[PDB]
Amino acid sequence: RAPSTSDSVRLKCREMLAAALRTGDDYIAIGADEEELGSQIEEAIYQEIRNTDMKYKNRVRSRISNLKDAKNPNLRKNVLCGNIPPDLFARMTAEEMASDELKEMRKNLTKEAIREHQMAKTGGTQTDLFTCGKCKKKNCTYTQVTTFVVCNECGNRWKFC
Amino acid sequence: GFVGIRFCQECNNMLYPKEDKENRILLYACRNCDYQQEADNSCIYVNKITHEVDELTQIIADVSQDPTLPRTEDHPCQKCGHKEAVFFQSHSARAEDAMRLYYVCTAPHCGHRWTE
Amino acid sequence: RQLHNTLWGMVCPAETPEGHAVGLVKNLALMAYISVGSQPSPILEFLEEWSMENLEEISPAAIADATKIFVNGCWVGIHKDPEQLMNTLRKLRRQMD
Amino acid sequence: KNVTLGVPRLKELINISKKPKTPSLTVFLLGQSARDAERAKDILCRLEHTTLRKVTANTAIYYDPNPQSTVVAEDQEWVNVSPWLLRVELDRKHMTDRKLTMEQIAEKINAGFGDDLNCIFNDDNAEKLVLRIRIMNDDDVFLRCIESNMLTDMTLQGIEQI
Amino acid sequence: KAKQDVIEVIEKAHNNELEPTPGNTLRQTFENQVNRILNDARDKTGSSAQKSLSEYNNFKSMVVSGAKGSKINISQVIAVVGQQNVEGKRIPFGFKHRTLPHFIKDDYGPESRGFVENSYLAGLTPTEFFFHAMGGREGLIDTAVKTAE
Amino acid sequence: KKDSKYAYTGECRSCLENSSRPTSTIWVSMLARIGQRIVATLPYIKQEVPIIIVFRALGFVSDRDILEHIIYDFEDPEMMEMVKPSLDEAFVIQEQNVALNFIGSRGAKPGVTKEKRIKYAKEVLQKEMLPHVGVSDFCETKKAYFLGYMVHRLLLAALGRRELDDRDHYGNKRLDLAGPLLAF
Ligand SMILES: [Zn+2]
Ligand SMILES: [Zn+2]
Repeated sequence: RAPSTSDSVRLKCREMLAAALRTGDDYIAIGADEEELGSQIEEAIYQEIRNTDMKYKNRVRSRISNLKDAKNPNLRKNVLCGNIPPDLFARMTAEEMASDELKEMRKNLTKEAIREHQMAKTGGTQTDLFTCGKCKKKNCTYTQVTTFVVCNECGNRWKFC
Repeated sequence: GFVGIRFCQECNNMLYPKEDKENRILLYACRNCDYQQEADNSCIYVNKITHEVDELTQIIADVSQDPTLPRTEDHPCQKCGHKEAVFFQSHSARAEDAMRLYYVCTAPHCGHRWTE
Repeated sequence: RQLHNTLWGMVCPAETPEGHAVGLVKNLALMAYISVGSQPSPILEFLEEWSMENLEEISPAAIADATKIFVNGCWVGIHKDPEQLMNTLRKLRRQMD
Repeated sequence: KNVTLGVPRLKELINISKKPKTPSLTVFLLGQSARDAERAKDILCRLEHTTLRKVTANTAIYYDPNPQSTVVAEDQEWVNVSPWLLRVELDRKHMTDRKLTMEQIAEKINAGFGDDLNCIFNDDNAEKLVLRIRIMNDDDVFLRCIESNMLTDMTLQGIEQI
Repeated sequence: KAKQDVIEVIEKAHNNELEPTPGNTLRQTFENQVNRILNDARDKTGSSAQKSLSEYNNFKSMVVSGAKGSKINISQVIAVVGQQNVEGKRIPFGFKHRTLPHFIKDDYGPESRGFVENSYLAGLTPTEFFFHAMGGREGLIDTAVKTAE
Repeated sequence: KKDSKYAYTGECRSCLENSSRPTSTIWVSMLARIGQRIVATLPYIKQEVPIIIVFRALGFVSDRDILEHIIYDFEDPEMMEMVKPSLDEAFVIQEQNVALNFIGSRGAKPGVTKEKRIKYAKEVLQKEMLPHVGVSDFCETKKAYFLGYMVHRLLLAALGRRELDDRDHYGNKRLDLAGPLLAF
């Protein structure tokens, strides 16, 4: 049970969180105490911040927006059903609270960006007919133009005329 | 949306914006004249960082009658449904990264353009 | 110094010095010919006769849907039918009149 | 990519210049990031200079008299609660690629210009990554100047030069 | 085969299927792929020409002895000259979006950008002859500036 | 040109016809960086002048007329935003006399008095810049149209809607044979 708070700001934040959780009526369907969940979330937020300063108000506003985001009521339902403990929701980040589709899209974009940041490997005809003298390995790639040799694993560089 | 210049009525000059502190509204004044007019667009300045410009708005129908422009039949027009058509790249500097074509129908009185 | 693409059939792409002046000295192609010069007045009159609004008296709003005619770099007059004007000009030059 | 070897590089090395032609570093990762690209992408992002211009898409200024009026249709101000504001909407693909969050962006934008503005960021669930920059306490051009100078250089995440 | 492959690459680029290779823009990756295809074709042709020589051939004798020449010289003489690059890139568009008046606009094809498909034994088409001239001129300019510096 | 403060430069070598005076050059450039402030380099003027002042000096008080000469269509606000900076820059020049005074003040031989500066400005604006269009008593209209055309081309180049002109394209070159060489 979240301890009661005599702070007007804390009470207002708890009421706002309870109202946000009541959006969608999922509280009735899950039989969850919306007021209790809101109080627990507010207590967790206060403990994390320890002050009802701009950081705490911003965190409360972000949490309320996440809960009332009708584009992903799955998170709200999970919170009302206990899937996300109030401490986890308080400590959860925007990426964590993102809906399933948004999370998948973000992951795909991040992977695409990571791939695009890379550098294209140097081309060549990989072969094991040449022995690298710097590592003793047989894997390497050759380029004809004088036949330049690039070690595969060791990376020995040499040319043959 | 964008914003287009609106000139004065008497002096015919550039009209700057002004926020009416009294009636709390948006007005356009003249530097020289004292002409005022109540604004309607409720926007002042917009910047397009991506510069998403539609090349079709720049293409013109006259390009069709060009003797040094390729022609194909596999992309018939839509409106007139003609067979012959021309195609070319953006032909515009600062092309970010694209060679997407812009087909233009080859027939008088049609001037149709499209992209695939 | 680099041999530009436009020098096709005007300047020999092979003949040139190989010292410090490589690429600067150039030779005309066998078929190359240089215009000696003429006068614009006959062309100005010929264009004036056609339905070519003169630049001095023309609604500015009418420049958009039109074509600007430059002669020797003088923006003079404006036409509303480039496709026919160019054809008439080409035929006239072909006949040499 | 470009290294400019040969006579130009020799000349640069001989003539110690304050600005070479192709300056560059070869940073070697140390931790586990040296193996998996996943934990090196973040390092690269944090070493690469990022600015509003790299994450922004459009920037429209509006003279919205009443904040709750919200001439534009966005249900983010009423929840959160000068007759003008800047709606600096951000790109998603770029922001994801650099892996930033509106929280840090807002903190940085507020701190850099002091407690003179109030950036009402937006939740990371809405499709549009809108923002709202307002000034509280010539004023028209002040927004233009501030937006110009911040867009030109803000250093959201990374160092300069790079 | 090389021509067909470059045509397919151009088709994919035109229809927006060629995804940008990492670290490069779409045009850059398109150019890189085309150059790799042409270089591979030239190498394959040169290898085929080399393997097709006879011990009594004199080019091969001089090259193997290393006195004067190289395998690339033989490949150009017999198999195919190859790409005629300038400033480390393919022939530019001197005219409006095209190399020479003969070719049509937006013709990135191999021969329309410099690819000398013939060989020095079978003569050269005029367009590729001009492009070869441009390559030689670039070489001479580089020689002069190097000697000066 | 990048090795300078101007992002673009609208060069134009004017020469009427083998005239006694040498060819005059008009550079209509734009500052790179407000931003996007257009300038000009008239002959015999050491400093630069904003284009709007020049247009007003040519006898165009109204702003709408200046824009019409410069921009041909008002339906593309994307282009208008590029000229608004330079337009608002010179907001303290409306009458023609003040414009002439401003132009003449930068002259190489600044008239000790106001009338001399005005006369010098008028002469330089009617005989030194763009001679080829016309140097008669009443040719200000065509000169203004040509200047607006140059500005329009510069704006088109800046927007990238039209690639820049190559410097080595022989289409932009002419050959001086024995004739012109001896005539000089
Ligand atoms: Zn007015
Ligand atoms: Zn059609």
